[PDB]
Amino acid sequence: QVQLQESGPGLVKPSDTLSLTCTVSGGSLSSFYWSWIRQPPGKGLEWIGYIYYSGSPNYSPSLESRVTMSVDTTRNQISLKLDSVTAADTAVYYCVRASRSYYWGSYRPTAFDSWGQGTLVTVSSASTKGPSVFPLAPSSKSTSGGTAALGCLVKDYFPEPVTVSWNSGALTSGVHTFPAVLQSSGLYSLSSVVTVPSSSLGTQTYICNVNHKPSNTKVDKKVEPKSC
Amino acid sequence: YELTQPLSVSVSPGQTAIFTCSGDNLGDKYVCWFQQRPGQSPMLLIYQDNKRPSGIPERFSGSNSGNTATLTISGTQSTDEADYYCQTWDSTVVFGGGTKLTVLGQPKAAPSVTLFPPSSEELQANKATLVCLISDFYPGAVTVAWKADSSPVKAGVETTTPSKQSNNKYAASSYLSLTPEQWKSHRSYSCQVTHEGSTVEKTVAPTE
Repeated sequence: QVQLQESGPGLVKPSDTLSLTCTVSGGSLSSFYWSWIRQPPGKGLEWIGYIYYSGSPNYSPSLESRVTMSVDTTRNQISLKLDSVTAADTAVYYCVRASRSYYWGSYRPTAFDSWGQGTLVTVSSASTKGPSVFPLAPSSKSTSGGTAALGCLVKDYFPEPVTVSWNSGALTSGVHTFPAVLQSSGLYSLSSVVTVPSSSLGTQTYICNVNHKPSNTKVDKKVEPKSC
Repeated sequence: YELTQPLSVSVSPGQTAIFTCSGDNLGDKYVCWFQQRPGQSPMLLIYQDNKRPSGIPERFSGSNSGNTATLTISGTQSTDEADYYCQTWDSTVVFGGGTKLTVLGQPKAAPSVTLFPPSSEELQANKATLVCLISDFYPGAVTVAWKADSSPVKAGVETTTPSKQSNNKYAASSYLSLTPEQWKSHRSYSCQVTHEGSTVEKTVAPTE
Protein backbone atom coordinates (compact mmCIF):
# COMPACT_ATOMS: atom_id res chain seq x y z
CA GLN A 1 0.00 0.00 0.00
CA VAL A 2 1.54 3.30 -1.18
CA GLN A 3 1.18 5.81 1.67
CA LEU A 4 2.42 9.39 1.91
CA GLN A 5 3.45 11.00 5.17
CA GLU A 6 4.37 14.68 5.54
CA SER A 7 6.71 15.73 8.34
CA GLY A 8 4.82 16.85 11.45
CA PRO A 9 2.89 20.14 11.81
CA GLY A 10 4.26 23.25 13.55
CA LEU A 11 5.67 26.71 13.87
CA VAL A 12 8.05 28.43 11.53
CA LYS A 13 9.47 31.88 12.32
CA PRO A 14 8.64 34.68 9.93
CA SER A 15 11.51 35.06 7.36
CA ASP A 16 12.83 31.59 7.96
CA THR A 17 13.05 28.89 5.28
CA LEU A 18 10.25 26.36 5.67
CA SER A 19 11.50 22.82 5.26
CA LEU A 20 9.15 19.85 4.85
CA THR A 21 9.62 16.21 3.93
CA CYS A 22 7.24 13.62 2.51
CA THR A 23 8.13 10.00 3.25
CA VAL A 24 6.76 7.43 0.86
CA SER A 25 6.15 3.86 1.95
CA GLY A 26 4.69 0.81 0.25
CA GLY A 27 6.47 1.36 -3.01
CA SER A 28 9.25 3.34 -4.65
CA LEU A 29 9.38 7.06 -5.61
CA SER A 30 10.56 6.22 -9.00
CA SER A 31 7.29 5.43 -10.74
CA PHE A 32 5.48 8.74 -10.03
CA TYR A 33 5.58 12.48 -10.08
CA TRP A 34 5.60 14.15 -6.67
CA SER A 35 4.05 17.58 -5.99
CA TRP A 36 3.35 19.87 -3.11
CA ILE A 37 -0.01 21.65 -3.00
CA ARG A 38 -1.02 23.95 -0.17
CA GLN A 39 -4.23 25.38 1.24
CA PRO A 40 -4.31 28.45 3.46
CA PRO A 41 -7.09 28.49 6.17
CA GLY A 42 -10.49 29.09 4.62
CA LYS A 43 -9.06 29.28 1.08
CA GLY A 44 -8.63 27.15 -2.09
CA LEU A 45 -5.84 24.96 -3.42
CA GLU A 46 -2.50 26.27 -4.68
CA TRP A 47 -0.05 24.06 -6.53
CA ILE A 48 3.60 24.71 -5.66
CA GLY A 49 5.55 22.46 -8.02
CA TYR A 50 6.37 18.90 -9.06
CA ILE A 51 9.32 16.67 -9.67
CA TYR A 52 10.09 13.32 -11.26
CA TYR A 53 13.03 11.43 -9.69
CA SER A 54 15.21 11.53 -12.80
CA GLY A 55 13.98 14.94 -13.97
CA SER A 56 14.22 18.62 -13.12
CA PRO A 57 11.56 20.14 -10.87
CA ASN A 58 9.04 22.65 -12.26
CA TYR A 59 7.47 25.27 -9.99
CA SER A 60 4.54 27.61 -9.87
CA PRO A 61 5.46 30.93 -11.57
CA SER A 62 4.21 32.67 -8.49
CA LEU A 63 6.56 30.78 -6.13
CA GLU A 64 9.42 29.96 -8.42
CA SER A 65 12.05 32.28 -6.97
CA ARG A 66 11.36 31.12 -3.36
CA VAL A 67 10.87 27.35 -3.56
CA THR A 68 12.77 24.21 -4.34
CA MET A 69 12.00 20.52 -4.26
CA SER A 70 14.21 17.47 -4.37
CA VAL A 71 14.03 13.71 -4.15
CA ASP A 72 16.12 11.32 -2.03
CA THR A 73 15.65 7.86 -3.54
CA THR A 74 17.50 6.04 -0.81
CA ARG A 75 15.28 7.39 1.97
CA ASN A 76 12.24 7.40 -0.34
CA GLN A 77 11.57 11.05 0.49
CA ILE A 78 10.56 14.23 -1.28
CA SER A 79 11.44 17.59 0.22
CA LEU A 80 10.04 21.09 0.03
CA LYS A 81 11.85 24.31 0.94
CA LEU A 82 10.18 27.70 0.86
CA ASP A 83 12.19 30.86 1.56
CA SER A 84 11.21 34.02 3.44
CA VAL A 85 7.94 32.86 4.87
CA THR A 86 5.24 35.30 6.04
CA ALA A 87 1.74 34.90 7.44
CA ALA A 88 0.55 34.43 3.85
CA ASP A 89 2.41 31.08 3.83
CA THR A 90 0.44 29.71 6.81
CA ALA A 91 -1.36 26.70 5.25
CA VAL A 92 -1.87 23.01 5.14
CA TYR A 93 0.90 21.61 2.91
CA TYR A 94 0.00 18.38 1.07
CA CYS A 95 2.41 15.92 -0.46
CA VAL A 96 0.66 14.71 -3.61
CA ARG A 97 1.28 11.79 -5.98
CA ALA A 98 0.67 12.01 -9.76
CA SER A 99 0.55 9.13 -12.12
CA ARG A 100 2.62 9.20 -15.29
CA SER A 101 1.39 8.12 -18.70
CA TYR A 102 1.98 8.83 -22.36
CA TYR A 103 -0.52 11.08 -24.11
CA TRP A 104 -0.39 14.07 -26.47
CA GLY A 105 3.16 13.26 -27.54
CA SER A 106 4.92 12.92 -24.20
CA TYR A 107 5.06 11.25 -20.83
CA ARG A 108 2.96 13.48 -18.64
CA PRO A 109 1.44 13.72 -15.21
CA THR A 110 -2.10 12.44 -15.59
CA ALA A 111 -3.79 13.01 -12.25
CA PHE A 112 -3.08 14.12 -8.65
CA ASP A 113 -4.29 10.74 -7.58
CA SER A 114 -3.11 10.29 -3.96
CA TRP A 115 -2.89 13.06 -1.37
CA GLY A 116 -1.34 12.91 2.09
CA GLN A 117 -3.18 14.01 5.20
CA GLY A 118 -1.32 17.30 4.95
CA THR A 119 0.79 19.10 7.52
CA LEU A 120 -0.37 22.43 9.05
CA VAL A 121 2.41 25.08 8.98
CA THR A 122 1.79 28.10 11.15
CA VAL A 123 4.07 31.14 10.51
CA SER A 124 4.53 33.02 13.80
CA SER A 125 7.25 34.45 16.09
CA ALA A 126 5.40 33.25 19.14
CA SER A 127 6.55 30.13 20.96
CA THR A 128 4.72 26.80 21.06
CA LYS A 129 2.64 25.88 24.12
CA GLY A 130 1.42 22.31 24.88
CA PRO A 131 -2.17 21.65 26.09
CA SER A 132 -3.33 21.18 29.64
CA VAL A 133 -5.88 18.35 29.56
CA PHE A 134 -8.69 18.14 32.14
CA PRO A 135 -11.36 15.47 32.58
CA LEU A 136 -15.04 16.36 32.05
CA ALA A 137 -16.85 14.05 34.41
CA PRO A 138 -20.27 12.59 33.43
CA SER A 139 -23.45 14.17 34.87
CA SER A 140 -26.10 12.15 36.73
CA LYS A 141 -28.58 14.26 34.72
CA SER A 142 -29.08 12.85 31.23
CA THR A 143 -31.12 15.18 29.08
CA SER A 144 -31.75 12.61 26.32
CA GLY A 145 -32.60 9.76 28.70
CA GLY A 146 -30.47 6.64 29.02
CA THR A 147 -27.13 8.26 28.19
CA ALA A 148 -24.14 9.92 29.85
CA ALA A 149 -21.56 12.21 28.31
CA LEU A 150 -17.97 12.43 29.58
CA GLY A 151 -15.01 14.09 27.95
CA CYS A 152 -11.63 15.83 27.92
CA LEU A 153 -11.03 19.61 27.91
CA VAL A 154 -7.84 20.44 25.97
CA LYS A 155 -6.87 23.89 27.14
CA ASP A 156 -4.55 26.74 25.99
CA TYR A 157 -2.23 25.29 23.34
CA PHE A 158 -0.46 26.81 20.33
CA PRO A 159 -0.27 26.36 17.37
CA GLU A 160 -2.91 24.09 15.86
CA PRO A 161 -3.51 21.24 15.32
CA VAL A 162 -4.43 18.81 18.07
CA THR A 163 -5.90 15.33 17.42
CA VAL A 164 -7.86 13.24 19.94
CA SER A 165 -8.62 9.51 20.13
CA TRP A 166 -10.28 7.47 22.86
CA ASN A 167 -8.81 4.27 24.28
CA SER A 168 -6.07 4.41 21.60
CA GLY A 169 -8.68 4.33 18.87
CA ALA A 170 -10.55 1.31 20.15
CA LEU A 171 -13.41 3.61 21.24
CA THR A 172 -15.10 5.38 18.27
CA SER A 173 -18.84 5.14 18.67
CA GLY A 174 -20.47 8.11 20.32
CA VAL A 175 -17.19 10.08 20.08
CA HIS A 176 -17.45 13.75 19.20
CA THR A 177 -14.36 16.01 19.06
CA PHE A 178 -15.16 19.71 18.60
CA PRO A 179 -13.12 22.12 16.46
CA ALA A 180 -10.98 24.48 18.59
CA VAL A 181 -11.93 27.96 19.67
CA LEU A 182 -9.35 30.68 19.11
CA GLN A 183 -9.10 32.74 22.28
CA SER A 184 -8.41 36.51 22.43
CA SER A 185 -5.05 35.56 24.00
CA GLY A 186 -4.25 33.86 20.68
CA LEU A 187 -4.18 30.39 22.28
CA TYR A 188 -6.49 27.50 21.32
CA SER A 189 -8.76 25.20 23.33
CA LEU A 190 -11.00 22.32 22.28
CA SER A 191 -13.12 19.57 23.76
CA SER A 192 -13.80 15.92 22.95
CA VAL A 193 -16.81 14.07 24.40
CA VAL A 194 -18.01 10.50 24.37
CA THR A 195 -21.70 9.71 24.72
CA VAL A 196 -22.28 6.29 26.22
CA PRO A 197 -25.40 4.45 27.31
CA SER A 198 -26.35 4.93 31.00
CA SER A 199 -26.44 1.17 31.59
CA SER A 200 -23.01 0.94 30.05
CA LEU A 201 -21.28 3.68 31.99
CA GLY A 202 -18.33 2.58 34.16
CA THR A 203 -18.07 -0.93 32.63
CA GLN A 204 -14.67 -0.08 31.21
CA THR A 205 -12.17 2.77 31.43
CA TYR A 206 -12.23 5.85 29.21
CA ILE A 207 -8.94 7.47 28.28
CA CYS A 208 -8.61 10.41 25.91
CA ASN A 209 -5.39 10.43 23.89
CA VAL A 210 -4.42 13.96 23.03
CA ASN A 211 -1.69 14.54 20.45
CA HIS A 212 -0.02 17.98 20.01
CA LYS A 213 2.72 17.31 17.50
CA PRO A 214 3.89 20.97 17.28
CA SER A 215 5.16 20.62 20.82
CA ASN A 216 5.98 16.86 20.61
CA THR A 217 3.56 16.26 23.49
CA LYS A 218 0.97 13.55 23.90
CA VAL A 219 -1.37 13.25 26.92
CA ASP A 220 -3.47 10.25 27.92
CA LYS A 221 -6.01 11.47 30.41
CA LYS A 222 -8.11 8.91 32.23
CA VAL A 223 -11.67 10.10 32.95
CA GLU A 224 -12.97 8.45 36.05
CA PRO A 225 -16.64 7.59 35.46
CA LYS A 226 -17.98 9.38 38.52
CA SER A 227 -20.64 12.09 38.68
CA CYS A 228 -20.85 14.79 41.38
CA TYR B 1 -5.17 31.41 -17.26
CA GLU B 2 -8.17 31.16 -14.91
CA LEU B 3 -10.86 28.61 -14.21
CA THR B 4 -14.19 29.99 -13.03
CA GLN B 5 -16.43 28.01 -10.68
CA PRO B 6 -19.57 29.27 -8.90
CA LEU B 7 -19.21 29.80 -5.13
CA SER B 8 -21.89 27.29 -4.30
CA VAL B 9 -24.32 24.79 -5.66
CA SER B 10 -27.34 23.34 -3.86
CA VAL B 11 -29.54 20.32 -4.56
CA SER B 12 -32.42 18.55 -2.96
CA PRO B 13 -31.79 15.13 -1.47
CA GLY B 14 -31.43 12.18 -3.83
CA GLN B 15 -31.35 14.42 -6.87
CA THR B 16 -28.79 15.55 -9.44
CA ALA B 17 -26.16 18.22 -8.59
CA ILE B 18 -24.35 19.87 -11.52
CA PHE B 19 -21.08 21.80 -11.13
CA THR B 20 -19.70 24.01 -13.89
CA CYS B 21 -16.11 25.04 -14.49
CA SER B 22 -15.35 27.54 -17.29
CA GLY B 23 -12.20 28.72 -19.03
CA ASP B 24 -11.06 29.90 -22.47
CA ASN B 25 -10.86 26.80 -24.74
CA LEU B 26 -11.05 24.54 -21.68
CA GLY B 27 -12.16 21.76 -24.11
CA ASP B 28 -8.59 21.72 -25.54
CA LYS B 29 -7.31 20.64 -22.07
CA TYR B 30 -7.87 17.75 -19.70
CA VAL B 31 -9.81 18.50 -16.59
CA CYS B 32 -9.67 16.83 -13.18
CA TRP B 33 -12.15 17.18 -10.30
CA PHE B 34 -11.51 16.86 -6.56
CA GLN B 35 -13.77 16.50 -3.58
CA GLN B 36 -12.84 17.84 -0.17
CA ARG B 37 -15.04 17.09 2.78
CA PRO B 38 -14.76 19.32 5.84
CA GLY B 39 -11.54 18.71 7.77
CA GLN B 40 -10.22 16.21 5.19
CA SER B 41 -7.64 16.10 2.30
CA PRO B 42 -8.87 16.57 -1.25
CA MET B 43 -9.48 13.37 -3.15
CA LEU B 44 -9.47 12.75 -6.88
CA LEU B 45 -13.00 12.14 -8.32
CA ILE B 46 -12.50 12.51 -12.09
CA TYR B 47 -9.40 12.70 -14.29
CA GLN B 48 -8.87 13.33 -17.98
CA ASP B 49 -12.37 14.93 -18.26
CA ASN B 50 -14.42 11.84 -17.51
CA LYS B 51 -12.45 8.89 -16.10
CA ARG B 52 -13.12 7.56 -12.56
CA PRO B 53 -10.52 5.99 -10.29
CA SER B 54 -11.65 2.75 -8.63
CA GLY B 55 -13.13 4.14 -5.39
CA ILE B 56 -15.44 6.62 -7.11
CA PRO B 57 -19.02 5.48 -7.73
CA GLU B 58 -20.64 5.69 -11.18
CA ARG B 59 -23.11 8.35 -10.00
CA PHE B 60 -20.22 10.89 -10.36
CA SER B 61 -19.55 11.80 -13.96
CA GLY B 62 -17.52 14.43 -15.77
CA SER B 63 -17.66 16.11 -19.13
CA ASN B 64 -15.56 18.79 -20.89
CA SER B 65 -15.96 20.51 -24.22
CA GLY B 66 -15.86 24.05 -25.77
CA ASN B 67 -15.34 26.43 -22.83
CA THR B 68 -16.99 24.42 -20.06
CA ALA B 69 -16.37 21.34 -17.96
CA THR B 70 -19.02 19.81 -15.74
CA LEU B 71 -19.21 17.47 -12.82
CA THR B 72 -22.54 15.74 -12.30
CA ILE B 73 -23.54 13.88 -9.13
CA SER B 74 -26.70 11.88 -9.40
CA GLY B 75 -28.52 10.59 -6.32
CA THR B 76 -26.84 13.26 -4.21
CA GLN B 77 -26.56 12.49 -0.46
CA SER B 78 -25.90 14.74 2.54
CA THR B 79 -22.58 12.99 2.93
CA ASP B 80 -21.57 14.33 -0.53
CA GLU B 81 -21.52 17.83 1.03
CA ALA B 82 -17.97 19.05 0.31
CA ASP B 83 -16.00 21.59 -1.63
CA TYR B 84 -15.50 20.53 -5.28
CA TYR B 85 -12.48 21.84 -7.23
CA CYS B 86 -11.81 21.63 -10.94
CA GLN B 87 -8.23 21.71 -12.20
CA THR B 88 -6.30 21.76 -15.42
CA TRP B 89 -2.79 22.37 -16.85
CA ASP B 90 -2.05 25.46 -19.08
CA SER B 91 1.72 25.95 -19.07
CA THR B 92 1.22 25.55 -15.30
CA VAL B 93 -1.29 23.92 -12.93
CA VAL B 94 -4.53 25.89 -12.49
CA PHE B 95 -7.22 25.25 -9.89
CA GLY B 96 -10.75 26.71 -9.95
CA GLY B 97 -11.72 28.56 -6.75
CA GLY B 98 -13.89 25.66 -5.57
CA THR B 99 -17.68 25.21 -5.25
CA LYS B 100 -19.36 24.37 -1.94
CA LEU B 101 -22.18 21.79 -2.26
CA THR B 102 -25.15 22.17 0.09
CA VAL B 103 -27.88 19.49 0.19
CA LEU B 104 -31.06 21.35 1.13
CA GLY B 105 -34.56 20.08 2.08
CA GLN B 106 -33.26 18.81 5.47
CA PRO B 107 -35.52 18.65 8.46
CA LYS B 108 -34.93 21.20 11.26
CA ALA B 109 -33.34 19.86 14.44
CA ALA B 110 -33.12 21.53 17.83
CA PRO B 111 -29.66 21.67 19.48
CA SER B 112 -28.62 19.21 22.08
CA VAL B 113 -26.74 21.11 24.86
CA THR B 114 -24.37 19.69 27.49
CA LEU B 115 -22.83 22.02 30.08
CA PHE B 116 -19.83 20.95 32.19
CA PRO B 117 -18.67 22.71 35.32
CA PRO B 118 -14.92 23.23 36.02
CA SER B 119 -13.15 20.03 36.90
CA SER B 120 -11.72 19.64 40.38
CA GLU B 121 -8.23 19.29 38.77
CA GLU B 122 -8.60 22.62 36.97
CA LEU B 123 -9.83 24.37 40.14
CA GLN B 124 -6.75 23.03 41.97
CA ALA B 125 -4.65 24.58 39.25
CA ASN B 126 -6.37 27.87 40.17
CA LYS B 127 -8.48 28.15 37.03
CA ALA B 128 -12.11 27.51 36.07
CA THR B 129 -13.68 26.90 32.67
CA LEU B 130 -17.36 26.22 31.96
CA VAL B 131 -17.79 24.13 28.80
CA CYS B 132 -21.04 24.36 26.80
CA LEU B 133 -21.10 21.78 23.99
CA ILE B 134 -23.84 22.09 21.36
CA SER B 135 -24.63 19.44 18.82
CA ASP B 136 -27.09 17.85 16.40
CA PHE B 137 -28.74 21.10 15.28
CA TYR B 138 -29.98 22.12 11.84
CA PRO B 139 -29.76 24.60 10.26
CA GLY B 140 -26.19 25.30 11.25
CA ALA B 141 -26.53 28.66 13.08
CA VAL B 142 -26.84 29.41 16.81
CA THR B 143 -26.09 32.27 19.16
CA VAL B 144 -24.87 31.61 22.67
CA ALA B 145 -25.15 33.82 25.77
CA TRP B 146 -24.10 33.17 29.37
CA LYS B 147 -25.61 34.15 32.71
CA ALA B 148 -24.16 34.30 36.24
CA ASP B 149 -27.24 33.72 38.39
CA SER B 150 -29.69 35.83 36.38
CA SER B 151 -27.21 38.33 35.02
CA PRO B 152 -25.63 38.53 31.55
CA VAL B 153 -21.93 37.76 31.39
CA LYS B 154 -19.87 39.37 28.59
CA ALA B 155 -16.24 38.91 29.66
CA GLY B 156 -14.51 35.56 29.41
CA VAL B 157 -16.73 34.07 26.68
CA GLU B 158 -15.35 32.39 23.60
CA THR B 159 -17.58 30.63 21.08
CA THR B 160 -16.84 28.72 17.92
CA THR B 161 -18.59 29.04 14.60
CA PRO B 162 -20.66 25.92 13.89
CA SER B 163 -19.19 23.01 11.91
CA LYS B 164 -20.66 20.01 10.26
CA GLN B 165 -20.76 16.72 12.11
CA SER B 166 -20.66 13.26 10.51
CA ASN B 167 -24.40 12.64 10.78
CA ASN B 168 -24.88 15.86 8.78
CA LYS B 169 -26.15 18.06 11.66
CA TYR B 170 -24.02 20.86 13.14
CA ALA B 171 -21.98 21.41 16.32
CA ALA B 172 -20.53 24.39 18.17
CA SER B 173 -18.94 25.01 21.54
CA SER B 174 -18.75 27.91 23.90
CA TYR B 175 -16.47 28.50 26.89
CA LEU B 176 -16.67 30.79 29.92
CA SER B 177 -13.40 31.41 31.77
CA LEU B 178 -13.77 32.37 35.43
CA THR B 179 -11.57 32.55 38.47
CA PRO B 180 -12.16 29.80 41.09
CA GLU B 181 -13.54 32.57 43.33
CA GLN B 182 -16.03 33.75 40.68
CA TRP B 183 -17.18 30.17 40.16
CA LYS B 184 -17.74 29.60 43.91
CA SER B 185 -19.33 33.03 44.41
CA HIS B 186 -22.55 32.57 42.48
CA ARG B 187 -25.50 30.27 42.94
CA SER B 188 -25.41 29.17 39.33
CA TYR B 189 -24.19 29.77 35.78
CA SER B 190 -26.22 29.08 32.59
CA CYS B 191 -25.33 28.59 28.94
CA GLN B 192 -28.25 29.82 26.75
CA VAL B 193 -28.34 28.59 23.15
CA THR B 194 -30.64 30.30 20.67
CA HIS B 195 -31.58 28.41 17.51
CA GLU B 196 -34.09 29.63 14.92
CA GLY B 197 -35.74 32.09 17.33
CA SER B 198 -36.07 29.80 20.34
CA THR B 199 -33.71 29.08 23.24
CA VAL B 200 -32.52 26.13 25.29
CA GLU B 201 -30.71 26.84 28.54
CA LYS B 202 -28.62 24.55 30.74
CA THR B 203 -27.53 25.43 34.25
CA VAL B 204 -24.78 24.25 36.59
CA ALA B 205 -23.90 25.16 40.19
CA PRO B 206 -20.83 24.78 42.42
CA THR B 207 -20.97 21.35 44.24
CA GLU B 208 -19.07 19.39 46.91
